[PDB]
Amino acid sequence: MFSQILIIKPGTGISPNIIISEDIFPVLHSLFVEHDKKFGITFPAYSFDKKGHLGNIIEVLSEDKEALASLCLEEHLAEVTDYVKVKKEITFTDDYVLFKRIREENQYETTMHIKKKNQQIFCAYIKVKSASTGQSYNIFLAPTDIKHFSAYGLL
RNA sequence: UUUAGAAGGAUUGCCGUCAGGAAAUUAGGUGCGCUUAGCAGUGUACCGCUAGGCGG
Repeated sequence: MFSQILIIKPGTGISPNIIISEDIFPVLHSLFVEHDKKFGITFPAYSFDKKGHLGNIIEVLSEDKEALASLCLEEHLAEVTDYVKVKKEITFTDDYVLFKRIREENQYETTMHIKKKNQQIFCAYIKVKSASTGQSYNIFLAPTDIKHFSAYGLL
Protein backbone atom coordinates (compact mmCIF):
# COMPACT_ATOMS: atom_id res chain seq x y z
CA MET A 1 0.00 0.00 0.00
CA PHE A 2 2.48 2.56 -1.37
CA SER A 3 2.34 5.83 -3.31
CA GLN A 4 3.86 7.62 -6.30
CA ILE A 5 4.97 11.24 -6.49
CA LEU A 6 3.05 13.35 -9.03
CA ILE A 7 3.93 17.04 -8.77
CA ILE A 8 2.04 19.78 -10.56
CA LYS A 9 4.93 22.23 -11.01
CA PRO A 10 4.45 25.74 -9.66
CA GLY A 11 4.17 28.44 -12.30
CA THR A 12 4.07 27.25 -15.94
CA GLY A 13 1.36 29.68 -17.02
CA ILE A 14 -1.78 27.56 -16.70
CA SER A 15 -3.02 27.16 -13.13
CA PRO A 16 -2.58 23.81 -11.31
CA ASN A 17 -6.36 23.25 -11.04
CA ILE A 18 -6.84 23.44 -14.80
CA ILE A 19 -3.89 21.12 -15.48
CA ILE A 20 -5.22 18.48 -13.05
CA SER A 21 -8.82 18.94 -14.28
CA GLU A 22 -7.84 18.64 -17.96
CA ASP A 23 -4.96 16.14 -18.11
CA ILE A 24 -4.52 14.10 -14.95
CA PHE A 25 -8.07 13.48 -13.73
CA PRO A 26 -9.55 12.11 -17.03
CA VAL A 27 -6.45 9.85 -17.19
CA LEU A 28 -7.27 8.63 -13.66
CA HIS A 29 -10.92 8.14 -14.66
CA SER A 30 -9.92 6.03 -17.68
CA LEU A 31 -7.23 4.21 -15.65
CA PHE A 32 -9.28 3.27 -12.58
CA VAL A 33 -11.93 1.29 -14.46
CA GLU A 34 -8.95 -0.93 -15.34
CA HIS A 35 -7.91 -0.89 -11.66
CA ASP A 36 -11.23 -2.36 -10.47
CA LYS A 37 -10.39 -1.63 -6.85
CA LYS A 38 -9.39 2.07 -7.09
CA PHE A 39 -5.81 2.57 -5.75
CA GLY A 40 -6.15 5.91 -3.84
CA ILE A 41 -5.91 9.71 -4.09
CA THR A 42 -4.22 11.95 -1.50
CA PHE A 43 -3.51 15.61 -2.18
CA PRO A 44 -1.03 16.77 0.47
CA ALA A 45 -1.56 20.46 1.36
CA TYR A 46 -5.34 20.75 0.99
CA SER A 47 -4.74 23.95 3.12
CA PHE A 48 -7.37 25.65 5.28
CA ASP A 49 -11.19 25.77 5.18
CA LYS A 50 -11.97 29.46 4.66
CA LYS A 51 -9.96 29.09 1.44
CA GLY A 52 -7.97 26.15 0.07
CA HIS A 53 -6.29 24.83 -3.04
CA LEU A 54 -6.12 21.09 -3.69
CA GLY A 55 -2.37 21.68 -3.68
CA ASN A 56 0.73 21.29 -5.79
CA ILE A 57 1.53 17.59 -5.24
CA ILE A 58 -0.98 14.83 -5.92
CA GLU A 59 0.08 11.53 -4.34
CA VAL A 60 -1.81 8.53 -5.69
CA LEU A 61 -1.51 5.76 -3.08
CA SER A 62 -2.77 2.14 -3.53
CA GLU A 63 -3.77 -0.90 -1.45
CA ASP A 64 -0.83 -2.89 -2.88
CA LYS A 65 2.81 -2.21 -3.70
CA GLU A 66 2.46 -3.91 -7.11
CA ALA A 67 -0.83 -2.46 -8.41
CA LEU A 68 0.89 0.94 -8.71
CA ALA A 69 2.92 -0.55 -11.57
CA SER A 70 -0.27 -2.00 -13.11
CA LEU A 71 -1.91 1.40 -13.65
CA CYS A 72 1.44 2.84 -14.74
CA LEU A 73 0.79 6.57 -14.31
CA GLU A 74 4.33 7.24 -15.48
CA GLU A 75 4.56 7.22 -19.33
CA HIS A 76 0.77 7.73 -19.39
CA LEU A 77 1.46 11.31 -18.23
CA ALA A 78 4.49 11.94 -20.44
CA GLU A 79 2.51 14.53 -22.45
CA VAL A 80 2.59 16.85 -19.41
CA THR A 81 6.34 16.58 -18.77
CA ASP A 82 6.67 20.39 -18.69
CA TYR A 83 3.74 20.61 -16.26
CA VAL A 84 3.55 17.39 -14.20
CA LYS A 85 6.64 15.38 -13.26
CA VAL A 86 6.26 11.77 -12.15
CA LYS A 87 8.97 10.61 -9.78
CA LYS A 88 9.69 6.88 -9.83
CA GLU A 89 9.50 5.51 -6.27
CA ILE A 90 7.02 4.00 -3.84
CA THR A 91 6.99 4.02 -0.04
CA PHE A 92 4.37 2.31 2.19
CA THR A 93 1.54 4.77 2.63
CA ASP A 94 -0.93 4.79 5.46
CA ASP A 95 0.47 8.21 6.49
CA TYR A 96 -1.96 10.13 4.29
CA VAL A 97 -5.50 11.52 4.39
CA LEU A 98 -8.48 9.96 2.66
CA PHE A 99 -10.63 12.18 0.45
CA LYS A 100 -14.40 12.20 0.11
CA ARG A 101 -17.05 13.49 -2.30
CA ILE A 102 -19.09 15.95 -0.23
CA ARG A 103 -22.06 16.49 -2.42
CA GLU A 104 -22.92 20.12 -2.86
CA GLU A 105 -26.73 20.07 -3.45
CA ASN A 106 -28.24 21.28 -6.77
CA GLN A 107 -29.54 24.58 -8.10
CA TYR A 108 -32.97 26.05 -7.38
CA GLU A 109 -34.49 25.25 -10.78
CA THR A 110 -33.06 21.68 -10.81
CA THR A 111 -35.43 20.61 -7.96
CA MET A 112 -33.52 29.33 -0.37
CA HIS A 113 -32.54 26.00 1.20
CA ILE A 114 -29.98 25.56 -1.62
CA LYS A 115 -27.58 28.33 -0.55
CA LYS A 116 -27.82 27.45 3.17
CA LYS A 117 -26.02 24.17 2.42
CA ASN A 118 -24.36 25.24 -0.85
CA GLN A 119 -22.16 27.71 1.08
CA GLN A 120 -20.06 24.91 2.63
CA ILE A 121 -18.67 22.86 -0.33
CA PHE A 122 -18.36 25.88 -2.62
CA CYS A 123 -15.32 27.42 -0.87
CA ALA A 124 -11.25 21.73 -3.89
CA TYR A 125 -13.48 21.92 -6.96
CA ILE A 126 -11.80 19.70 -9.57
CA LYS A 127 -13.84 19.84 -12.78
CA VAL A 128 -15.00 16.74 -14.69
CA LYS A 129 -16.52 16.40 -18.13
CA SER A 130 -18.79 13.40 -18.48
CA ALA A 131 -17.74 10.32 -20.46
CA SER A 132 -21.53 9.72 -20.57
CA THR A 133 -24.29 12.17 -21.69
CA GLY A 134 -22.09 15.21 -21.21
CA GLN A 135 -23.18 17.76 -18.58
CA SER A 136 -20.05 18.87 -16.71
CA TYR A 137 -19.82 19.97 -13.06
CA ASN A 138 -16.98 20.10 -10.51
CA ILE A 139 -16.73 17.37 -7.88
CA PHE A 140 -15.82 18.55 -4.41
CA LEU A 141 -13.42 17.16 -1.83
CA ALA A 142 -12.61 17.01 1.94
CA PRO A 143 -10.07 15.62 4.43
CA THR A 144 -11.33 12.47 6.17
CA ASP A 145 -9.70 9.49 7.93
CA ILE A 146 -11.55 6.19 7.34
CA LYS A 147 -8.57 4.26 5.86
CA HIS A 148 -9.57 1.64 3.27
CA PHE A 149 -11.33 4.50 -3.02
CA SER A 150 -14.17 3.37 -5.26
CA ALA A 151 -15.11 5.21 -8.47
CA TYR A 152 -12.84 8.11 -9.44
CA GLY A 153 -10.55 7.83 -6.48
CA LEU A 154 -12.84 8.98 -3.71
CA LEU A 155 -14.49 6.84 -1.05
C1' U B 1 -31.65 68.13 50.53
C1' U B 2 -30.90 72.84 44.04
C1' U B 3 -33.64 81.95 44.45
C1' A B 4 -36.74 75.23 47.43
C1' G B 5 -42.17 74.21 46.37
C1' A B 6 -47.16 76.10 42.88
C1' A B 7 -49.18 78.28 38.03
C1' G B 8 -54.60 77.62 31.13
C1' G B 9 -52.83 84.00 28.45
C1' A B 10 -56.81 84.07 25.81
C1' U B 11 -60.86 85.63 22.18
C1' U B 12 -61.58 88.91 17.07
C1' G B 13 -59.95 90.99 12.51
C1' C B 14 -59.64 93.45 4.21
C1' C B 15 -53.13 96.78 3.86
C1' G B 16 -54.25 99.04 0.07
C1' U B 17 -54.13 102.17 -4.80
C1' C B 18 -49.56 103.92 -8.55
C1' A B 19 -45.16 103.83 -11.31
C1' G B 20 -39.30 104.26 -17.89
C1' G B 21 -33.31 102.48 -14.39
C1' A B 22 -30.21 104.31 -18.02
C1' A B 23 -26.24 105.85 -21.14
C1' A B 24 -20.51 103.96 -22.49
C1' U B 25 -16.75 100.20 -22.72
C1' U B 26 -9.59 96.10 -25.64
C1' A B 27 -8.56 91.15 -20.80
C1' G B 28 -4.10 90.06 -22.12
C1' G B 29 0.78 87.94 -22.77
C1' U B 30 3.54 82.57 -21.58
C1' G B 31 4.11 77.39 -21.05
C1' C B 32 7.05 69.37 -21.72
C1' G B 33 2.12 65.60 -17.90
C1' C B 34 5.15 61.69 -17.26
C1' U B 35 7.02 56.66 -16.25
C1' U B 36 4.80 51.12 -15.42
C1' A B 37 1.92 46.81 -15.42
C1' G B 38 -1.12 38.79 -16.37
C1' C B 39 -8.46 40.46 -16.01
C1' A B 40 -6.29 37.26 -12.93
C1' G B 41 -8.89 34.75 -8.84
C1' U B 42 -10.14 26.82 -11.07
C1' G B 43 -14.67 31.37 -12.93
C1' U B 44 -17.56 27.96 -12.15
C1' A B 45 -21.40 25.16 -9.87
C1' C B 46 -25.64 19.96 -13.81
C1' C B 47 -27.81 16.07 -15.48
C1' G B 48 -30.55 12.54 -12.75
C1' C B 49 -31.75 9.31 -8.51
C1' U B 50 -40.32 13.69 1.67
C1' A B 51 -35.48 14.86 5.44
C1' G B 52 -30.58 12.64 4.01
C1' G B 53 -26.80 10.77 0.92
C1' C B 54 -25.47 9.45 -4.57
C1' G B 55 -23.85 7.20 -11.19
C1' G B 56 -20.59 10.56 -14.90
